[PDB]
Amino acid sequence: ELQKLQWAKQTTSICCYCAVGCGLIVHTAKGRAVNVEGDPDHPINEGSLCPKGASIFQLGENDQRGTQPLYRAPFSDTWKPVTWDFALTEIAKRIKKTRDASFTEKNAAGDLVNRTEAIASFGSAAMDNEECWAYGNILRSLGLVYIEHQARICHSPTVPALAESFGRGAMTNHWNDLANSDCILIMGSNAAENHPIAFKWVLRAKDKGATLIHVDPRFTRTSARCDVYAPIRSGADIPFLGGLIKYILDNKLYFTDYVREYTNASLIVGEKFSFKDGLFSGYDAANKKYDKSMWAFELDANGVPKRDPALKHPRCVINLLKKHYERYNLDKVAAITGTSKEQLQQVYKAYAATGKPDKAGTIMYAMGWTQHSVGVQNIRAMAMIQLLLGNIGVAGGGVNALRGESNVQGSTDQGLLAHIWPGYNPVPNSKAATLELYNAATPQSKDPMSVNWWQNRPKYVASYLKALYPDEEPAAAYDYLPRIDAGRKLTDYFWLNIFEKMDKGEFKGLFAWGMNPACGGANANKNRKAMGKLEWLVNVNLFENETSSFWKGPGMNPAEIGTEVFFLPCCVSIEKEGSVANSGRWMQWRYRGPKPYAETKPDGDIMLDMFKKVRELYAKEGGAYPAPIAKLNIADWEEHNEFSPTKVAKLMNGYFLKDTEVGGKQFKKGQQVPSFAFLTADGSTCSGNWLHAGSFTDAGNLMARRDKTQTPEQARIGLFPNWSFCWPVNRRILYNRASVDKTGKPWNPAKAVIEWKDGKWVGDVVDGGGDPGTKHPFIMQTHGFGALYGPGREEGPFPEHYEPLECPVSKNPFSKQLHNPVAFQIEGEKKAVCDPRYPFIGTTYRVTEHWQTGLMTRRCAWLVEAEPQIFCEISKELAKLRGIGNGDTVKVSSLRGALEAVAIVTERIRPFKIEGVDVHMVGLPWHYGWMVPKNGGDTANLLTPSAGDPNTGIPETKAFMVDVRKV
Amino acid sequence: GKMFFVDLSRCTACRGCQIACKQWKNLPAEETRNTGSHQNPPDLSYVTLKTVRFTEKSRKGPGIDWLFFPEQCRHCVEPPCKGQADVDLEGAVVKDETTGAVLFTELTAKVDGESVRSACPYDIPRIDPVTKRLSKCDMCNDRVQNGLLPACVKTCPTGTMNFGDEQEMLALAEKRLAEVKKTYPGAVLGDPNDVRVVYLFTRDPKDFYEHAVA
Ligand SMILES: Nc1nc2c(c(=O)[nH]1)N[C@H]1C(S)=C(S)[C@@H](COP(=O)(O)OP(=O)(O)OC[C@H]3O[C@@H](n4cnc5c(=O)[nH]c(N)nc54)[C@H](O)[C@@H]3O)O[C@H]1N2
Ligand SMILES: Nc1nc2c(c(=O)[nH]1)N[C@H]1C(S)=C(S)[C@@H](COP(=O)(O)OP(=O)(O)OC[C@H]3O[C@@H](n4cnc5c(=O)[nH]c(N)nc54)[C@H](O)[C@@H]3O)O[C@H]1N2
Ligand code: SF4
Ligand code: SF4
Ligand code: SF4
Ligand code: SF4
Ligand SMILES: [S]
Ligand SMILES: [W+6]
Repeated sequence: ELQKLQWAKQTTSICCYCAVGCGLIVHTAKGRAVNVEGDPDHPINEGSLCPKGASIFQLGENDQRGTQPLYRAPFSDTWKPVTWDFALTEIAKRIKKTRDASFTEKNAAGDLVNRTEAIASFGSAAMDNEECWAYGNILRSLGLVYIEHQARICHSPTVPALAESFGRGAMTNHWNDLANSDCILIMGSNAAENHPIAFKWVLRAKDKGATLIHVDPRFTRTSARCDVYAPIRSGADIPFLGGLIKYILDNKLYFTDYVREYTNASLIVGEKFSFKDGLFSGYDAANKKYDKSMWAFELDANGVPKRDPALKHPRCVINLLKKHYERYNLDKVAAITGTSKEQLQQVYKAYAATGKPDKAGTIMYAMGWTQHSVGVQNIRAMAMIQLLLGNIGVAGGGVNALRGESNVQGSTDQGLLAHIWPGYNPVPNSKAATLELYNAATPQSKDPMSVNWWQNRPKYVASYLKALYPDEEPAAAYDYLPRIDAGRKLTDYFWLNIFEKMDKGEFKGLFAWGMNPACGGANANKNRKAMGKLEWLVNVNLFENETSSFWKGPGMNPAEIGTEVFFLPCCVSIEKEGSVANSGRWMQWRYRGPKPYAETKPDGDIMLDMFKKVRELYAKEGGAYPAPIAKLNIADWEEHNEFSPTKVAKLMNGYFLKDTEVGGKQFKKGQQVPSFAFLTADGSTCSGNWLHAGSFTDAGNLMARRDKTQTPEQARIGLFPNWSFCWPVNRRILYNRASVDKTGKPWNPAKAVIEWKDGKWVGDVVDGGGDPGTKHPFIMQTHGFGALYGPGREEGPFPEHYEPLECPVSKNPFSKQLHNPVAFQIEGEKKAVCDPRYPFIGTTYRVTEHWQTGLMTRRCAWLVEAEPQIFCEISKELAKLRGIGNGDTVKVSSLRGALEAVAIVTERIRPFKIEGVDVHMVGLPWHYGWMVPKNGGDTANLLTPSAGDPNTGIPETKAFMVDVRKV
Repeated sequence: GKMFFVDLSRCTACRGCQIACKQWKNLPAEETRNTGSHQNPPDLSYVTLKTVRFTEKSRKGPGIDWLFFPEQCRHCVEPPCKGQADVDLEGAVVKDETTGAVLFTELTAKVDGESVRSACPYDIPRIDPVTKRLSKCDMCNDRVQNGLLPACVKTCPTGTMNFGDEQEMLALAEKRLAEVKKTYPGAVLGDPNDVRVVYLFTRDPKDFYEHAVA
């Protein structure tokens, strides 16, 4: 017997760090955790953990962690340990008061909005799926519109980028499936450091003949294990990708039958579409926007976009595609990327080889592509390349957008963003006066092969309103939830504008709930100051941090700060029950190992007790529009005067509120909805999230399944369909109808995802019901096609190269437009465009050993041991030019701030040859903050600009300009 | 006896093994600072039984050869560390005949620590400056005797770390070397007939670390 584990209880958990979703085993003293290591039975990690997962014991049994809630009275220099009862009652008062004062029944136009604009909320992908959904509905029942989290400043561009392209915003395949690839391109990702267990499956791909390619400004621990490494200048992705489009078309490396049948190659674009010198048609200079109606397809009499299946018509998408990317020749791409013409051709040849029907190429990307003013268009370009090579829907193919936090997929799914309810049903605008007008926005299709599954939205919105308000008719309950103004850009309600408004005193109360915006928000100085102008900041986190203690950071004085900061110390993942949705949409149940530390509790128990006291206060006192608060179905969340993850999960899935007949099947009242297929609009069904419909059925909790048993067909691509549950309805690989010909025969029989026979689909769950060749394969698309031409995006239906808002070149070689013509910027804010003061490319990125702002990992001695201080990675050429020695203290400065870092001088960074001139970069980690540890350093976000993508408002944290100088 | 096969052609220097060693044993963290490298702790010590060494070798064209060496006791088949310690006091260094683990006891405090270290071809032993006890990798001998993998082997996501019986691992080592040569033609096994920690190097073992091989 091993002494250490002899007297302890063994439970399963899921890692609280990255979205790989590795299994843990927690040994608990029969009652604190004595050991935490990997779960050898988990099909993703097989017992493996990176240093973050391997150190979860040091996090969970940490002596720097929050015991009992602290209260900071205004202008104070210190905390005071208060009780649960004080903390939740006083806060429930503060919410009620601030709401009552600023609650808007009708807007300036006279339209019903029923919202509070004085309260904002940030967070959090760190919370369980059950808690995330509860939190959003609580904030919305309180009338909040300014509801954001990690997703905004992470993969927010991925959602519209892939939804435009394929009809869903999620990672198309999953981790296990990478092993099936013939060519793995890792670009705008450092997967070996930031999704380490992913390289188990990347290396298994290579074992079976796959070529591994890393394209990155820096040579990384990923690059060390790849067959081909190529450098790329930060912000130069579209040139590279536009170059590969041209390359594929010229050399006829596209998958012809796939392109003709399954993409919108054949659709006829209207005559009003044009592009000249970096501007598409319909450009409005005065309002920094485009008239998208100029980009509309030519429609037949039935309203179905016209098609030329011979692909000969000059306004066919494929022919307009050839025309747009003809300017992206090897000489010009080389000149603007810094990537040699030889390496472009090497990478182009290797990846375009997967255009072959029985060969699969996949892309692994994350913040390298998203954190740009062209974030959406970066991703669009690669989605278009995958459609040309027929890599969407196939095993070892797809677009593997690597999600960040353990449950950022989940937290996005639960609509903790300003523009979406749970299940990607949009937040109503002021002109959606009724539920019928809301549903009327959903585009219809008169193509008999187009499934157009979003036509089912009325059933999901009605079942959602039933989940929240089960005694009200949906049409009635619709009036309770707040609405944004139709007149505004969406980006007015997003992160960067929420902090600009906070910096004008337009907010009273912020919830920094499982986020550290003092270090995690771009342009951190602005944020730290702006937060001074809150009347009450609430912070729910594991440790005291830079956010919860902003009032004393580099130059902060309680002499001039009046924020009633409340600090509510929460449980860690291993002390909590619930689910977390990983990058592949795998919804994984985890259990309580230890009891909670120092009388602290889960967010679900916090927020439910907190809101309950509001529900009680409004039952006693008066106050503005109290109907949304009183009527909330909250008893369905509970079992023993505490949050019931198990019951909240069953509500999300949903159950019949009465006896119903749906899809030629009889259902009894009270029993669970077996899939979103059986939801109704008439109030017969509730469902907190239609995506969760089928996750928790009568059969039990499918998220809790630990079954690695597969069929032969499933086993040769590693679907593991019996392990946990993935939305939608256990479709492990999205768009899998595209993996077969119109007879139902796999393109790659060796690696088949689905196969037709016995009049049914075998293997993965078919993504869209119907016999072979009777439906278009992208069921969530209006027209049913993979969109090469995507006219829904803010800056055009094709990706076009625009330099970062702070760039090292003065002239775009592709057009007369230097920057994104509709880019999100704030009026006044400065930009170093070839400024002599800031001549070097600035970028921020991660190391394996630290997590996010480092709030969690800067408290863990073993991770500080490995990476104790902020560093600054520079080439030998730049080190020479600035007289910097390896290990020297350097000062890195931008227009927005400056910091000190240890210089890592390395051959892993080299000059970028941009227009015959050598351009130098400065790399920084953003894992550090003033609070801990000693000499650790501050956030790199002191340097980062508060501008970026016009679609999603993601800040440009991967490409700006800086100076570096020796101290 | 037992054997590790360490395929460095698969190592991403994640340092999962470095943290996993300290977590299992509940070892303290060293005081460290960045001096222009990701390597930390910079060396093995009384409290650090495994550290991943980072070495950058210049290469013809873009990128480098980045060489990662998760260093540990080789648990030698005929350990010279025991030969030297036994000169001063038998029972300071002992051998498990079932597993093949070479184990330092607290009696090492009463032998010539400097001599025992110098006796190591791989420069593995480290002395506690206060108590003069010798510490290194103990092969997680307790886990192995209880039918578990060593903490650093179980944690490794890439397939770099492999563990099992001598015959099984030597066979795996020979088979893997043949496959790895197709990508890394200059690949070699480290002292495969002398040690129970058999490293596969992608090139000159000495480029990984000056004491990588004897
Ligand atoms: N170890 C670790 N793992 C993590 C996290 C962590 O903090 N630490 N956090 C998680 C989260 S929240 C997320 S979203 C993911 C993100 O994971 P990644 O996206 O891998 O994270 P980064 O290191 O920020 O960026 C990846 C790479 O982008 C490169 N890059 C920079 N600018 C550009 C550019 O303009 N173009 C291209 N093509 N590449 C560029 C950088 O050099 C870097 O190597 O990681 C997750 N996992
Ligand atoms: N310059 C630059 N800035 C960046 C990035 C970049 O690449 N470059 N990356 C961006 C990205 S992708 C992201 S995701 C954001 C992340 O930015 P933040 O979300 O602000 O980062 P952290 O707060 O460090 O990490 C999440 C928090 O979750 C908390 N937490 C853990 N478990 C729980 C729990 O059970 N409950 C609660 N309530 N909290 C919990 C942790 O303590 C931690 O503070 O930063 C962005 N910022
Ligand atoms: S951080 Fe990611 S890769 Fe590392 S153990 Fe956790 S889930 Fe796995
Ligand atoms: S855990 Fe494996 S891959 Fe990571 S550093 Fe150690 S040996 Fe290398
Ligand atoms: S590597 Fe050194 S310390 Fe370890 S068994 Fe061999 S001689 Fe002894
Ligand atoms: S075998 Fe055990 S003691 Fe040796 S390095 Fe690995 S985890 Fe540490
Ligand atoms: S994230
Ligand atoms: W993220």
